[PDB]
Amino acid sequence: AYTNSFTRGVYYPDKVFRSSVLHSTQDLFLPFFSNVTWFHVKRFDNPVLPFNDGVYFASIEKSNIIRGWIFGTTLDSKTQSLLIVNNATNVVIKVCEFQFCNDPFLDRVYSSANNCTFEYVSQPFLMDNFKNLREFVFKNIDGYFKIYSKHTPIIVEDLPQGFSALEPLVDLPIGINITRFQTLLALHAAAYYVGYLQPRTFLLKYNENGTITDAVDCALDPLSETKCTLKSFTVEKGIYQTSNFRVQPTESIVRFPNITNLCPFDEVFNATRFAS
Amino acid sequence: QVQLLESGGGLVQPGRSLRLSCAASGFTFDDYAMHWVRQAPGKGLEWVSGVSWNSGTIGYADSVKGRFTISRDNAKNSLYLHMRSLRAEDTALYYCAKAVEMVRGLGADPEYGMDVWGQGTTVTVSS
Amino acid sequence: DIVMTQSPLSLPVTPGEPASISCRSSQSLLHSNGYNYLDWYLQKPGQSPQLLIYLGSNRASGVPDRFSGSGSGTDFTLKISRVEAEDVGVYYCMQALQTPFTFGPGTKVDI
Amino acid sequence: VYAWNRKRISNCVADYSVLYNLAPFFTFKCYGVSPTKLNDLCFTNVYADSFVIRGDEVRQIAPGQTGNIADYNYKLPDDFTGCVIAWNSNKLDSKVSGNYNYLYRLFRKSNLKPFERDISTEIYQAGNKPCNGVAGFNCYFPLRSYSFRPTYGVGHQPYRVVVLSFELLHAPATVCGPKKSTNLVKNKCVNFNFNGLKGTGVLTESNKKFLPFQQFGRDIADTTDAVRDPQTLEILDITPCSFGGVSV
Amino acid sequence: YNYLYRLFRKSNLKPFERDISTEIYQAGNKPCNGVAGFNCYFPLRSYSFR
Ligand SMILES: *[C@@H]1O[C@H](CO)[C@@H](O[C@@H]2O[C@H](CO)[C@@H](O)[C@H](O)[C@H]2NC(C)=O)[C@H](O)[C@H]1NC(C)=O
Ligand SMILES: *[C@@H]1O[C@H](CO)[C@@H](O)[C@H](O)[C@H]1NC(C)=O
Ligand SMILES: *[C@@H]1O[C@H](CO)[C@@H](O)[C@H](O)[C@H]1NC(C)=O
Repeated sequence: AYTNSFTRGVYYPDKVFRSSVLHSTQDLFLPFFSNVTWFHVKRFDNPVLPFNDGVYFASIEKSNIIRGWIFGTTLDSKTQSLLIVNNATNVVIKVCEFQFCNDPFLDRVYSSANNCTFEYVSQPFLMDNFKNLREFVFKNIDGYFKIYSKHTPIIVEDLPQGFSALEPLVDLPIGINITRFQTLLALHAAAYYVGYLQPRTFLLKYNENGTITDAVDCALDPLSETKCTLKSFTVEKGIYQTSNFRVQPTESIVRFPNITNLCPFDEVFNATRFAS
Repeated sequence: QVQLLESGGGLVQPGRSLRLSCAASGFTFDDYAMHWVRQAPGKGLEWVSGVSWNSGTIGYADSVKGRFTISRDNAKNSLYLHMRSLRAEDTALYYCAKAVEMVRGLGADPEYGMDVWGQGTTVTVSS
Repeated sequence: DIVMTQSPLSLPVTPGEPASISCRSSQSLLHSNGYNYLDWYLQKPGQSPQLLIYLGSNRASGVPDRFSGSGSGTDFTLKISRVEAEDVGVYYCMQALQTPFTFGPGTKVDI
Repeated sequence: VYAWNRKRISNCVADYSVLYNLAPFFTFKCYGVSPTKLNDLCFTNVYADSFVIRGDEVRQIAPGQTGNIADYNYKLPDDFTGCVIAWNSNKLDSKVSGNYNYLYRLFRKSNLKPFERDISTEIYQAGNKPCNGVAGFNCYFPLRSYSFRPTYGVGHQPYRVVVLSFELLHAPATVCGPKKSTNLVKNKCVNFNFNGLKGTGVLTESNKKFLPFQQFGRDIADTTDAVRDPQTLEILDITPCSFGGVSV
Repeated sequence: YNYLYRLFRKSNLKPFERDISTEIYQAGNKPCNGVAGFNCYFPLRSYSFR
């Protein structure tokens, strides 16, 4: 289905601390008020969704059913790929070739170790009576791989009306060609969401502690364009100038007068007799 | 699950060569000392040869020394056992076993603890 | 080039009683670390053998706590606190100090 | 040497100084870089090749060399950009009956490619009759065994060789040198370098709340104001050592 | 081998400065006392121009 991502998907673009200032960054973000793909689970769904640029994965999960993610473009041992899982109190991010099955499950069934190339171990990313929100921004840039995270309580299904930044949980410089991702979980009433990040220019309001407290998009609506032009949140009454209305070209034209001279190649190639 | 598959059995005349192959799947190949142990028909076990984590052999049986040649390949997770000077007294099963202690996990490096065993082949010799 | 022996050669055990098997070597297996390198293995008839005890007395993983290993120097003992109907087969002791390794002649336990 | 092992090394800082601080590694022939210089240098991957050879065949582990080792066992490319480490080991690698755990390829139809490994034991058909896998006239086993003995000659005494190759090619560096954290001088004006962040000014003690993942601190005109101490997770303000316009 | 070169020195050179002294090199925490050995490198090595 479709839902509304009102104001969600704001991650710290830089490890640079600030205070009480506003910083008009311009990076790959998830635009405000976007129709995001909604799923939920006898009935289920598990396609192979394309990892176009960046996915604001959200999971209003009652009790930690989602079990990792799988990324890549082929996922059949032909191309180097990766697997991220969430063990009871640990996680593993490996980079191997893999061969999967239609219904891998536990009480798994796939080639976990094949032509491997990278491994990772850490604490359980999915910490743990509320359907705790588990936002994760998955993105790759310049041959690096970035993830973000957040863990907030949820009372009782649609995204809340609130703003929460996302710390950079873990970085990992893998740098492989990726196109399509697939989520992983186990059933034996949980929703997983997939947005799509797009190049965009944002305003962010760092608080007195370097923590983000509010954000404004430049390209959303005229008033937001003013806000992003004055570099301020409140806008005093007036008439401001923000940008330049410009029309774009439509098609392509090439011109040249009628051509009359053709090189006499036939007389050489189709000659009746060649010289010695 | 950890898997140890061996292949290469078959009837061969005395005075020939063979090459058994053992394939491992389900663990990091370079942190376990592999072993080759024979099993004669209706008798006890007998150690044949082994190899450390760094592809360094650790000697062969006293009565077989001179013909057998072991080799390892961590890239393919593949262990091989070239066999020379085949004689009638070399007919027996052959398991490929693995060590238990991971290297550098605690004095010296471990070589003991043959815990996991694949189903051996049935190499035989006759004329 | 070390030769080991076991005793008794073959002993009948009945389910519900302890049993004791001794493995003897020629050279003491005490290393500089002070650890014994003898290991106990059970090769059940018709099935691939299994590990029972490694490093003298350190219990192997996944086996019940009904087995006990003792001894040092040149004499080691394996005691099954309680025996049952799934404790029949052949037992061996294998050296792990001086290459090449060796396996004893084997004790045959039955009902 | 014919079945040389290769340990890929990554995700780790290599203290090269440790092995450089050991006489037994007498033979430390490197080519293309300086050991001391690379201890402040980074690479994407490192490969550690180890094998044991005789006493005098250490020269064969070098670019543009020839011989049984260089042509059939372990060939280095002409454009070698790494180091060679070799030492004598008569105690462990040798034996009183002679060691048989060692083999060197003696016959092969064609010289190796750089860093090629060959473990196939197929009779070297030198004549024109097929060998069918049994040694004989013009049919030789590819490998032969070194008779390493305690009383053997130095040129024949065992020798362990470790070859390090460095390839930082289009890959996020995973191996750098452990440049020791140098001293920190506070309240006296200095020139500083903090994890690739190298300005000039006086270091001081800070009190500004810093979020743990945050590293730097920027003021209005993107000036590096606060810097996390790399070892201890504390904060050092950078306000230029006290100044104020001089008028006479 | 009429031509040789230096590769280890405590500190780099100065513009238009020709370092010439034949002083043993100490690459380790321990001195050399003018005797060849570990961390004892003669300052000059020779090229094999072939
Ligand atoms: C010129 O000679 C001076 C005097 O020795 C050198 O100054 C010393 O350099 C060494 C390192 O080579 C340091 O350990 C000393 O602390 C320096 N101070 C002294 C003793 O004067 C100077 O380095 C030499 N010139 C060059 C270019 O190296
Ligand atoms: C910084 O965190 C402290 C924690 O007590 C909080 O009181 C303060 O409001 C935060 N920053 C702001 C909003 O000034
Ligand atoms: C090393 O860094 C740790 C913090 O990561 C610190 O606690 C310790 O004192 C440091 N030791 C030194 C100075 O090497």
